[PDB]
Amino acid sequence: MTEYKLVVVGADGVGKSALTIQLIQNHFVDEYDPTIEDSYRKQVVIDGETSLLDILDTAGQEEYSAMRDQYMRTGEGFLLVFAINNTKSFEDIHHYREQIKRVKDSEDVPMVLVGNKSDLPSRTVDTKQAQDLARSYGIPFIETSAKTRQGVDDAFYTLVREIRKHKEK
Ligand SMILES: CN1CCC[C@H]1COc1nc(N2C[C@H]3CC[C@@H](C2)N3)c2cnc(-c3cc(O)cc4ccccc34)c(F)c2n1
Ligand SMILES: CN1CCC[C@H]1COc1nc(N2C[C@H]3CC[C@@H](C2)N3)c2cnc(-c3cc(O)cc4ccccc34)c(F)c2n1
Ligand SMILES: Nc1nc2c(ncn2[C@@H]2O[C@H](COP(=O)(O)OP(=O)(O)O)[C@@H](O)[C@H]2O)c(=O)[nH]1
Ligand SMILES: [Mg+2]
Repeated sequence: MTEYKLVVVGADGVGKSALTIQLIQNHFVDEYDPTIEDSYRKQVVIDGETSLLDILDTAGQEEYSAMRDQYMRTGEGFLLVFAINNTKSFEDIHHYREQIKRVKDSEDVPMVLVGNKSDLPSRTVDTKQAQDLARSYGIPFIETSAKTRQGVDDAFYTLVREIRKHKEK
């Protein structure tokens, strides 16, 4: 009966929707509407536990209404997504992590840093940069390609494992 509320955050264009749709539908959607914030639930078995993952794929205007703080605060774990070919997207990770900490009122929120578009040759964020950042935050780092599905399950399932560890602290 276990359910996990997950939220996928990060800059426009990093592949949040492509990652979400790989998990939900098992294919690469090349051009999912860039403006649309939507959610999807999927039943999975992770380490033998049947789970319902209820995933919010964020999008749309930058706004900070009380309603948005309220529903964002119900997230139990967050994927911090950047793209390895886009330094600006990596530089935005700090902001998303701070907004999560702000609404959850905690220094300890389950998160995973996700470096997407790992299939692309035009790398401008080194793996070491991402590892150093994740280490500084105390969280895992997972390299993904929504295009090929590399790492997708690992990113979501690692986030579930982080939530489990948080629950038992
Ligand atoms: C100049 N900007 C500040 C530096 C980085 C840059 C963009 O920042 C930014 N952009 C957004 N959008 C615009 C683009 C990018 C992604 C989506 C949505 N399309 C955000 C939307 N909601 C939230 C948020 C609102 C909230 O009430 C509570 C939150 C809790 C956790 C995480 C996010 C929350 C944000 F922080 C956004 N930040
Ligand atoms: C501009 N928006 C599009 C039209 C509506 C407007 C607001 O959007 C919006 N409002 C809500 N309200 C619930 C509470 C708090 C404020 C109001 C409205 N009463 C959401 C609730 N849950 C989720 C969600 C669903 C889900 O399946 C998985 C989630 C995982 C983590 C966090 C939230 C999740 C959402 F996305 C909500 N979004
Ligand atoms: N090569 C490559 N392209 C990707 C990958 N993920 C997303 N894209 C492309 O990057 C663009 C933005 O993806 P989208 O899922 O809309 O990003 P979002 O704005 O974060 O939801 C689209 O053109 C996608 O096809 C990936 O892992 N590899
Ligand atoms: Mg999207």
